[PDB]
Amino acid sequence: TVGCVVVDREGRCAAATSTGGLMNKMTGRIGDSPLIGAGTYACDVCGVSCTGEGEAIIRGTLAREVAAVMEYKGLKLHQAVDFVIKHRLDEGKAGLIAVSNTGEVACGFNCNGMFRACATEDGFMEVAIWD
Amino acid sequence: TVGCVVVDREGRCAAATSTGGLMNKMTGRIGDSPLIGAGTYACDVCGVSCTGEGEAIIRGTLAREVAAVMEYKGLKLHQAVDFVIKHRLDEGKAGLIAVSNTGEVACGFNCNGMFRACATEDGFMEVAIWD
Amino acid sequence: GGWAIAVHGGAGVDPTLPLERQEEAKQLLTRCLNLGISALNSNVPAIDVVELVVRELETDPLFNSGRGSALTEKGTVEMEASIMDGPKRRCGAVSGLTTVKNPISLARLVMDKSPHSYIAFSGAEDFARQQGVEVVDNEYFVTPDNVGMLKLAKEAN
Amino acid sequence: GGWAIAVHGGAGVDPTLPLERQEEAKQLLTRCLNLGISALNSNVPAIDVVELVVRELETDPLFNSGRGSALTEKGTVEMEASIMDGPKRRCGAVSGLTTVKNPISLARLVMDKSPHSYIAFSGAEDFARQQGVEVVDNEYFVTPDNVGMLKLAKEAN
Ligand SMILES: N[C@@H](CC(=O)O)C(=O)O
Ligand SMILES: [K+]
Ligand SMILES: [K+]
Ligand SMILES: [K+]
Ligand SMILES: [K+]
Repeated sequence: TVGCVVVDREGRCAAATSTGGLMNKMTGRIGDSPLIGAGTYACDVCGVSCTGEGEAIIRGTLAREVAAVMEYKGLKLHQAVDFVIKHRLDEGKAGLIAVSNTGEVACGFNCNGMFRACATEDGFMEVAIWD
Repeated sequence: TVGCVVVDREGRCAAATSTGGLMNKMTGRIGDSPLIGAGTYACDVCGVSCTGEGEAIIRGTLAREVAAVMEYKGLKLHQAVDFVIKHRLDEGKAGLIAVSNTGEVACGFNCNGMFRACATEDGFMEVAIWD
Repeated sequence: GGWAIAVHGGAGVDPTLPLERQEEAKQLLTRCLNLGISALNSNVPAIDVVELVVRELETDPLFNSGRGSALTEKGTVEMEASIMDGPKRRCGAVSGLTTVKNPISLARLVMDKSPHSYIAFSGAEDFARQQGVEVVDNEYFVTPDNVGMLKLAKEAN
Repeated sequence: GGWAIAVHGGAGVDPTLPLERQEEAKQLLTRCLNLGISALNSNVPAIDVVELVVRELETDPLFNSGRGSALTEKGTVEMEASIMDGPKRRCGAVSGLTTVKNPISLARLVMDKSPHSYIAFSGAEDFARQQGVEVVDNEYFVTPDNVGMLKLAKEAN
């Protein structure tokens, strides 16, 4: 699974996710990646793309949830991300990347690691595997 | 589209939605009905099933929203449904039916009518189309 | 603190609909609700009641699901459905069904008898046969009214 | 008031992955982020940036998408993707792709050039041709690295 979330200079969020799905998956199996609210979501406030165990990301509505906890619990992005990994996963292994409309950027996961990279216009730039 | 939501005596919620989809849809089009979080959702506190304009319910993540505004805004089942309907639809026409874990029941829509029926062991029962 | 149940037959109703067709729809909703009402009285779990009630709604040709489904641009039927169990948030979903008599029960079976949450088109047809569900030719799901509705929809375009 | 961007290549890393493979991965991630960073400095809208960055992630065989996709139980490739634009919450998604060179671009096309949000399997393949996107044989998507991992997976039962 690959993905990319962006907030531009106009404050506009967008997200994109693409995958081959789970190795050895049954013919016609559909994971979280093409499901809006599960593997991918973007609204006024944020842009989110997920990766990991599809079945666990679907039942967790992970991507939408990042936006949900910011709208209703008014959390910050990095918290919303981490709140979501903690309480929506229940033994399922996943991760995600997100931006907010304020130019913030977060990753979060509960796997051993996640191939990710992030940047902001003020000049932040990280590329990571573990952490 | 057809659907049923149920809470039993144990306080357990469940939901089901089934359809032939949208008349004259392109071959292979998928609507909101088989999408967990859009057309169908059930959790600790509720069970929801949506019907109407697939694309609106999908971008709206409708069924998950009823649960979210309950679990995050503390709203009771009836408030939740009115909230999601009036303040989460945006020009799109859809309805839903929902059940709470407390034994409550609720319908809700913004179009001309919704074929529906609900009962509550109180001997409360009703079946409508318009209203 | 006791049971509750709703059923629906879709939002968006034709205002040009006959009084009799409206009673028939009400009859159907009542019958289905009733299966649910009696099931909850015999203490069956909520997850089993949603399935059995939707099975009846799929089998009766009135509403847009199972038999009596809406038609594609091609004039055939492709059905889809999903079910979810609240307590542990368990999920099953199916799309692109062409021969499966009760899509909702296949969804139920994705939940309970597959490692996946969502299986669609051919692979879902193959799952149907592995699970030995009732399958039938596509023509079975096609009703006269839906054929007329499709013509009328193609012309509006 | 500034742009930001992230990019990923899947959670779940080989807990022992060589530094060698780690460098490749970081280099790819860097190259992709760079395309994104440059696009954003030139004021490309966010929805265009996510698409162009994921095409690069799809084309390069390293990660699990496009060429380099994981394999089904049948040892072929079925690809899926989705895309969303925050401001009007506009959606496009595809599943069951077997020939489409860049699934994310087909999803963009679903969103912009179809009345639907989601088209899958044969119907999505047909839409690919209606839209004249690059299509190839399914073999194009299979890497020897992946064929090996399937063999290993099917035995692991
Ligand atoms: N999300 C993908 C797997 C991954 O994220 O690597 C799936 O479950 O199909
Ligand atoms: K039916
Ligand atoms: K399952
Ligand atoms: K790739
Ligand atoms: K569209």
